[PDB]
Amino acid sequence: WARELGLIRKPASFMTSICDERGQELIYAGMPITEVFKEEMGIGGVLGLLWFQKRLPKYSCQFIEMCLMVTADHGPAVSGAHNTIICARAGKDLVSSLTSGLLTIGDRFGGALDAAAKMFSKAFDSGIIPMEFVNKMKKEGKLIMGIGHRVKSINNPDMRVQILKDYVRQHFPATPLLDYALEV
Amino acid sequence: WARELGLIRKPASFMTSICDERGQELIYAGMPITEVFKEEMGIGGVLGLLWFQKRLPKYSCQFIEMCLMVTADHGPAVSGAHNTIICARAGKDLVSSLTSGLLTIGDRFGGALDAAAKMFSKAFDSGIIPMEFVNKMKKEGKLIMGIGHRVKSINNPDMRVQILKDYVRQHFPATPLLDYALEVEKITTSKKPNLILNVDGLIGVAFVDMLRNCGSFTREEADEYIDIGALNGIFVLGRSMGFIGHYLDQKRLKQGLYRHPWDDISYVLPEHM
Amino acid sequence: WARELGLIRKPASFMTSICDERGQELIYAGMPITEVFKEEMGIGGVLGLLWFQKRLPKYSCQFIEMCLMVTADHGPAVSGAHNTIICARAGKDLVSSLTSGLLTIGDRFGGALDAAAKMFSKAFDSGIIPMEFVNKMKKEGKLIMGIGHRVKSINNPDMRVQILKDYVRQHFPATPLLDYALEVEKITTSKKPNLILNVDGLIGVAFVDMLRNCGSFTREEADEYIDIGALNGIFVLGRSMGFIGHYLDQKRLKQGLYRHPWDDISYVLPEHM
Amino acid sequence: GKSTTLFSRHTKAIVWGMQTRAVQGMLDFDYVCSRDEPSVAAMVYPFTGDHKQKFYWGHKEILIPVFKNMADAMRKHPEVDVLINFASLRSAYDSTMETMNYAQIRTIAIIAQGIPEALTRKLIKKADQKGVTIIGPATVGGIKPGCFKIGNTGGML
Ligand SMILES: CC(C)(COP(=O)(O)OP(=O)(O)OC[C@H]1O[C@@H](n2cnc3c(N)ncnc32)[C@H](O)[C@@H]1OP(=O)(O)O)[C@@H](O)C(=O)NCCC(=O)NCCS
Ligand SMILES: CC(C)(COP(=O)(O)OP(=O)(O)OC[C@H]1O[C@@H](n2cnc3c(N)ncnc32)[C@H](O)[C@@H]1OP(=O)(O)O)[C@@H](O)C(=O)NCCC(=O)NCCS
Ligand SMILES: CC(C)(COP(=O)(O)OP(=O)(O)OC[C@H]1O[C@@H](n2cnc3c(N)ncnc32)[C@H](O)[C@@H]1OP(=O)(O)O)[C@@H](O)C(=O)NCCC(=O)NCCS
Repeated sequence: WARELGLIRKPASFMTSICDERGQELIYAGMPITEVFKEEMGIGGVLGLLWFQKRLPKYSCQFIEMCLMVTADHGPAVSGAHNTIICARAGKDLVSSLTSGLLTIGDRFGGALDAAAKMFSKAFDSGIIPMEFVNKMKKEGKLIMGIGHRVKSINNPDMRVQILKDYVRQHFPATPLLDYALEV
Repeated sequence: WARELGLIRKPASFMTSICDERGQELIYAGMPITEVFKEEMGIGGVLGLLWFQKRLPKYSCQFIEMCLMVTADHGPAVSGAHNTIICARAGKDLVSSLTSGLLTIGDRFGGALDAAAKMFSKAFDSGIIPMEFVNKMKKEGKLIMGIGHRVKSINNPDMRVQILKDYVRQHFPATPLLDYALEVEKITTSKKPNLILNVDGLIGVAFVDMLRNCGSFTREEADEYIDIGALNGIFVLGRSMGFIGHYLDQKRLKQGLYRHPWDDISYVLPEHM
Repeated sequence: WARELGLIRKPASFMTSICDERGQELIYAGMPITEVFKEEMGIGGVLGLLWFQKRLPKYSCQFIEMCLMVTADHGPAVSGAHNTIICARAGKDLVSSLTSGLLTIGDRFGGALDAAAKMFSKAFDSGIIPMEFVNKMKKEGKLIMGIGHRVKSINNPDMRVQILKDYVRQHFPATPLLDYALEVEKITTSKKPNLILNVDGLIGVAFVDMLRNCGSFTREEADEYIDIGALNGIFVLGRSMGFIGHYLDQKRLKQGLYRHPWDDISYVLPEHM
Repeated sequence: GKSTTLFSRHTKAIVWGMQTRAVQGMLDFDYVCSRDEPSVAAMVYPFTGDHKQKFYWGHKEILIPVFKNMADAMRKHPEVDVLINFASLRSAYDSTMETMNYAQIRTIAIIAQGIPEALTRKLIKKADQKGVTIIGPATVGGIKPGCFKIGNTGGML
């Protein structure tokens, strides 16, 4: 009653920018939930609103959804899916079993998306040719992240790579880091 | 400035009773931290202050520490220690690797301490003889929790059970639930020699015996702590020691990332559905 | 049947060194569980077996238990105890509620034990005087970890620090890193009276002093355990006691589901982006 | 200054690279040849940290240390006199000239095929100066039955 009519001030200890729910409508980064569904953005559309607070173009939204389908599962033998199955077989709930395997994600399992993005952008920003980048990383005793498959090599390509690379070439306006990584 | 001189009132959204730190001294349930160390209570002494807010007697405190040493680790083959080792070998930190294995603790792994304590107390409170309790649980199609070992049967007893049972008989003033569970054990060893009180079932019936027969707790208070899961916390705090030791072991051995073999997995995927 | 009589060999994908359970007795790093209880080591004794695989001396074992009692809880206002109470008030189990607050432990909450141990050992190993260490860290724009209390400054000392510092001086054979950190503390109290050794920085410099000056460890072994995070596990095992006590407190008080007030949140959402 | 007896039953080798099947073929050869010790004492892989790789001494599991740097392997294993260089054609020249800076190595086995002839002559010239036998390049190595075999020579068991 004292805060409503303005005699006291109390500092807000939290700051948020992705969602406003204290209104007539749920709002995703300045956009109401009816306009979210009216303009036909999908899960990749609301991912741009919640994670970046931006109106992304329809190819950028659809590329995000395609990234979620190719990373959706890679069998039970991986380290995170192993831990989920052990926690599921121990009679735990969905939240605990997800969590026990989701916490394996980190540097050795599931970190190669973020590691390769930092690796190739650092070489491309500090502008060196792809031949010098391969020779730079060899003398530092480090393998290039995002390079190297166990079985699918060449003339037998990875099909998840070929689906996403075909989408990026057709729809993206400019791909300088992709063209750098393809020369590497 | 308005709250200090009392013009406004604002409701406190949280309530705590185990620790006061906004003073000259850290306080564990009404007891200052210097008096905690002066009166020579240990880790089991401060466990009684933090979890029950009670001055427990020195045998009750020392029994709690002995429960944490016998539940400390049981090898890497158990489900929780498996998950800690996988998360440690995946290059994760101590907190994440502990957590990934600590979250396996639940009903099938590590729940037999709390399950046997609820099982034997329900039979003892709704007073039936141990012969009727064995026959009651047989016709319901349920095995008695805390009964039955894989290898150590009789004249080859479980040594963790024999350490803790010797302590409880000498030091506790009265153990009615332990004596009930030992008569249930006498009946179940007439069926198979293996069906003895586990270390899970011994801790379960003696922790209940520690609560309602030490004088610190009333009966509705001791029944509440078993109901809200104090014996879940005894296993979890004990087994967190061995899981951290399992984490620190895999960092020293420098074990690489684990992938499960494909021949140990049976793929029974549908045809095209 | 083919593995038992030796026609095939299959590589073991796991390696463990802390616990053997496939025998007549449970074994904690080469020591049977009956000899663990016969020789009267406590929780700090089995912590040395599970985490370091060593027979520690009785002062080193008792110092480990004292570190777990002073890190046991520090009220509900800290970030980890906050998250445990929210998860307890949301109707979750003991394991999930512990975990939600235990995963807050990291760099800004609960990392000052491991950070100060790495900080003071690096200065002491690369031998510089404590006056040069204070001047080195000032020009790098970094505060000394394990230095500085909010309220207890000087002639009003921290009582958790005074309990543990008195134990370390009486019982440890040699404390070179503690004496280095106390001379750093003498310099920083000439700037502000508040800049004393914390309980985070005391435990950090004395756990390192316990490792390389008890005779169980070599220098590369003691430096490895600090590097892989043994002092992260000391805070986590200690603070897991108070977090379970914070869980059991909110179940007894029967606190309902928490929603944060909207007036404590500042909504700075974009206009239409 | 070349020796006559290159290999014996006490011959120790350091294998340059992750060839775990090739190294296990050597330890399968040694146990069947009734050796006291395995031929491979250490492995050198520059793209990973120092650790230990699990192998077989027959039915018994042993650990062979892996080193990031060659100098750590030569210092901790002074009894090694053979290097088996499993580096590629574009990396075998720099690995072989680096291992001639250690006087303990008397025999070098170069497995890679495709090394340029100008770079191979510099390997021959410096081995002539240091008195070091080189078996290769473009070889499987060699086998001395009862004593020692080089890498993948002779196939599986
Ligand atoms: C028949 C046979 C195979 C199965 O018996 P068994 O292995 O001894 O016992 P079971 O596995 O059935 O279990 C024994 C009892 O322990 C009980 N039990 C098992 N686990 C329990 C637990 N955790 N808590 C409580 N009770 C438990 C079972 O309910 C069962 O109870 P019941 O006998 O009242 O039904 C066994 O008796 C046997 O080997 N017999 C000899 C075969 C023979 O006679 N052949 C001779 C001619 S060659
Ligand atoms: C000027 C003033 C406001 C700020 O000084 P202060 O609060 O004492 O000290 P600071 O917060 O700057 O910090 C003091 C030192 O502690 C150091 N410090 C703080 N935390 C530290 C930590 N965790 N580890 C190591 N060092 C730490 C700071 O680096 C600083 O070092 P420096 O002095 O070598 O730069 C204070 O001196 C003051 O109140 N002065 C009196 C005002 C006055 O004179 N008015 C008279 C006329 S009315
Ligand atoms: C010698 C031999 C065993 C090893 O070569 P290999 O398996 O082709 O290649 P390597 O495993 O050394 O790696 C090849 C290159 O890929 C690089 N590489 C591997 N993974 C990488 C990654 N993720 N990112 C970037 N580079 C990578 C390595 O650094 C290496 O680089 P370099 O050649 O510039 O050093 C192989 O050449 C061979 O089989 N040769 C034939 C044997 C022979 O000639 N015998 C004939 C007589 S019997």
